[PDB]
Amino acid sequence: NVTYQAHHVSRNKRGQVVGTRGGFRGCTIWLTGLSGAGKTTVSMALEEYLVCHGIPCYTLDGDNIRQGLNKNLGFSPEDREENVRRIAEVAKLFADAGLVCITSFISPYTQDRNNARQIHEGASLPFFEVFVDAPLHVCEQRDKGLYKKARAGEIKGFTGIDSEYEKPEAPELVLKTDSCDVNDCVQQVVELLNERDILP
Amino acid sequence: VSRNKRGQVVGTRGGFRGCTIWLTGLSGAGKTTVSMALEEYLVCHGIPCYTLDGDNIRQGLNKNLGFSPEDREENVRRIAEVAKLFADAGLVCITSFISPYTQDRNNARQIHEGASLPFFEVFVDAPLHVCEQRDVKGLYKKARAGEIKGFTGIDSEYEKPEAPELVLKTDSCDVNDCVQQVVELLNERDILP
Ligand SMILES: Nc1ncnc2c1ncn2[C@@H]1O[C@H](COP(=O)(O)OS(=O)(=O)O)[C@@H](O)[C@H]1O
Ligand SMILES: Nc1ncnc2c1ncn2[C@@H]1O[C@H](COP(=O)(O)OS(=O)(=O)O)[C@@H](O)[C@H]1O
Ligand SMILES: Nc1ncnc2c1ncn2[C@@H]1O[C@H](COP(=O)(O)OS(=O)(=O)O)[C@@H](O)[C@H]1O
Ligand SMILES: Nc1ncnc2c1ncn2[C@@H]1O[C@H](COP(=O)(O)OS(=O)(=O)O)[C@@H](O)[C@H]1O
Ligand SMILES: [Mg+2]
Repeated sequence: NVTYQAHHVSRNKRGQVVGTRGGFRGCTIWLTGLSGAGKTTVSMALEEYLVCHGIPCYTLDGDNIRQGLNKNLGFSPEDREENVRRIAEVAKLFADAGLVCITSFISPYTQDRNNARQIHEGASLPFFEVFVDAPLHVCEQRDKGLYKKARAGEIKGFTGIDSEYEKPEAPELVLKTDSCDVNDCVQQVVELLNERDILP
Repeated sequence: VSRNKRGQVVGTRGGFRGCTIWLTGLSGAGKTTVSMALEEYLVCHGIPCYTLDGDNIRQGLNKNLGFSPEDREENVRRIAEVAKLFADAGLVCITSFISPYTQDRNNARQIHEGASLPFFEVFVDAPLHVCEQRDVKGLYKKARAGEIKGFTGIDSEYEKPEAPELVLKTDSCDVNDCVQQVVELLNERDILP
């Protein structure tokens, strides 16, 4: 017996109030990829760039989320489904609020990344899937603690070893972090945000 | 990026004002009414905010929860964690959930205060008979007809706050009277200029 309550404030007014030299630019930048591939690195520099150009944003990192909102979830397929589902719902509120939301979660199931997109596109919010792509071995020698414990059978169902990572087929962007610079990665994301009319 | 750097790019006129106004009270007490009219004020005055309403949130993030003691605990736990992210992002976050249990509201507080973010517990306080009279959604009559079990105030409990930052007597005040009480507490804590 739950029935929806409408807001009094439109997106257009929100974009007037949040962003200086306004225009509503609420969206979500969804980073996806193996552990140690470069998602958090890339998302924190993107957040830095954005704040330095007067564009309000927040970063939701799986690791951070997973000690607060999702502290009660593990790494079974079903928990990762629910991990991703909740954060898709959270990110949708941030883009609806007027902010560029940046997420950095492994998010290893295509079905779940597509659901996250539909949550946004349904609500007429732009959703940018960015594949952060570093070869497994590169991600592994970058590690500290986890890959080692996982090869020893102390972390069961670890993405890339024991559990599969499902690659996006045709994302908005692929970031080759083994051959690409941190600033260069960030610039590519900005270039995308330029065309897609988020950054002036 | 630091909170200080956020407050110079988020605000329409500078200074970090991230915080959570947390409304608690009976069904029909006036939570949604106040929060949305409060959301209207803050926006028209150049202050970015966002309302998280228990009914809307239960359509999305919290759609896999019902009204058991434990589910109400999880409902409130999740939105407290979300509200601390909006706060930390520099927005004034307005939540309006029944949040019937004092243990869970104190937990939502601790979540915030342990991140050094302001938390204002606002008791929206109309007695049951008043809320029942209004019965805006037909829920009280349905509850008393035996069509809804464990309804707050009838077959489950509401636990009143012990040290709220603000009580609003919606039975003796009008919407705007109530909105202004809120703003003046916000003025007091340098959230609103
Ligand atoms: N272009 C790049 N992008 C991201 N990380 C890089 C890059 N080049 C080198 N690195 C290194 O790779 C590591 C990236 O790890 P994280 O950002 O922590 O990965 S994450 O995907 O699990 O979030 C950092 O230690 C960083 O110094
Ligand atoms: N079994 C595991 N698989 C992958 N990551 C794990 C596992 N156990 C712990 N972790 C830690 O959790 C982080 C990833 O969490 P998420 O991005 O939240 O995962 S996701 O698959 O559900 O999206 C990793 O970077 C790693 O530090
Ligand atoms: N001062 C007041 N503040 C808020 N609501 C009031 C006030 N006076 C009367 N009301 C009325 O009481 C009803 C409260 O219902 P809701 O706002 O929907 O309450 S809620 O707590 O269940 O969210 C509304 O129809 C509202 O117009
Ligand atoms: N058994 C019930 N008790 C109270 N509210 C209910 C119940 N069933 C449906 N509702 C509806 O759901 C709303 C309560 O949602 P919340 O604010 O999210 O409650 S809370 O107790 O878990 O915080 C009420 O406004 C009412 O519309
Ligand atoms: Mg309500």
